[PDB]
Amino acid sequence: QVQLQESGGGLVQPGGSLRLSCAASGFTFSRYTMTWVRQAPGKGLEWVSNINSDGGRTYYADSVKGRFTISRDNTKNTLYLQMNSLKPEDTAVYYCAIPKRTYVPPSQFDDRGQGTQVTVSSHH
Amino acid sequence: VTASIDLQSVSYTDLATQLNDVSDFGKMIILKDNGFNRQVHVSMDKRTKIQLDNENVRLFNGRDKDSTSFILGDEFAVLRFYRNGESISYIAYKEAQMMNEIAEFYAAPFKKTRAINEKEAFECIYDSRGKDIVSVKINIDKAKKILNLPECDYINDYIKTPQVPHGSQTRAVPSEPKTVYVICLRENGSTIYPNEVSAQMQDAANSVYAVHGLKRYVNFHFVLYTTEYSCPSGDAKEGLEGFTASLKSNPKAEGYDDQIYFLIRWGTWDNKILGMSWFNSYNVNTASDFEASGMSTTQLMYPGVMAHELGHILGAEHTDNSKDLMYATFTGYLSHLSEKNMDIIAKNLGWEAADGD
Ligand SMILES: [Zn+2]
Repeated sequence: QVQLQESGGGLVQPGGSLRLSCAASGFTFSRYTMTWVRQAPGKGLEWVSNINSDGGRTYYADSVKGRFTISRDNTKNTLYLQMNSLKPEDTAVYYCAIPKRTYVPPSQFDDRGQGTQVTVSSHH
Repeated sequence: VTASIDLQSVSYTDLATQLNDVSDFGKMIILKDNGFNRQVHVSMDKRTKIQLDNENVRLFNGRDKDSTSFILGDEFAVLRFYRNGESISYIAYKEAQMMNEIAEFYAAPFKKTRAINEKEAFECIYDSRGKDIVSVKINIDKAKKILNLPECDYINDYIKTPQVPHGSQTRAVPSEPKTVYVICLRENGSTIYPNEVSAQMQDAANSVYAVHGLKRYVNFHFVLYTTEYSCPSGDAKEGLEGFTASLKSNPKAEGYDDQIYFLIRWGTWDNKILGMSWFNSYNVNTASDFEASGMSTTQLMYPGVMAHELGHILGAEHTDNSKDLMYATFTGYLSHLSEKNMDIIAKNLGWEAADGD
């Protein structure tokens, strides 16, 4: 079966950074377009970023462009999300996922990991 | 020692690795299947360039009578050849999900039918050792026998205009071929897959180069953009007249009124017309005002339609020879056989009989 496992979540203050990792197995990772999505409590699932099989093409939601960078290592079968300049509205559970199709932004997915929690506090 | 492609498991990465290793000297590649081994001398096709929306696309030739050829983009690869009289395409996309989309697309016409010999016509090829689809094999001749669809054709697929007056420009073979752009515009609201459009472009350019050694005179450079234009009805003649008018109001197309233009779609037009063209509308010396324009379907089951329409643009008439590209009903053949058409086409590209072949 497809297995995806996210890690690297945590709590930061505004302006902080985190790096998420997603370990993949059970499919030929290097052939697949891959996705990060996130879901805030009581809110709809939001697409964050896509990366094609070899990493040569990347796509980002407008809200994270310039702050988040997706990448992958096809030898270690791992997907990454480098998250800089974090804001309170980035708070969510983050999932790596296999989209059913390559078109952006995806809303339909084949499998998801169990998720990693990202929290950005606010004090204003 | 010799490189090979196993057609029982061929993937995008297989095709890309083999074809990227083809040098200017060419390379022998063995195509292997069950009890099938064809040694093919593969060469880079340096006559034609293709840019699609998202990718540059390179073409490759064999030198065999069964015209083995390849297409390699960043996103996809195609192997096409004839075997025992029938054309076979192997179509392989790089992203697993878009391969899945493509396979589903090509499998759909066979859903209704439960033909015993389906795999002869259409087969998903799975990764070597649930397995993933890495390519699909399509034999359009056996598919037509199985699907038994009504035939599309070319009857009345051009608009003729009063003949040009003669007006001493002819020259010998140029020192370099002239670059002629074939600017293809994806009709608004149409979904075109790159393997389908690229195959049509390859067949179109090659139908011209095979005539009178015309690669000495022309090298085609295809470009594919999107257009906001769509045909206002299913009328093909009306559709072309509106298409040509839409080129004149495209500020991007200013400066290129002397190139060749095709509106492309997946489907066909009313009365099952496959394409449409302005007849005898391109001459190297006089091309102007976007007059060398036409329209073409791109579906895999109708190879050579854009070649046929390009033939009309270059002055080729329909012929009575059912083996000719220029037959008025759809034949699936890809080559000009009419000597009269061959002379007309080459003269419009600057050739004269003194220059030989
Ligand atoms: Zn015709």
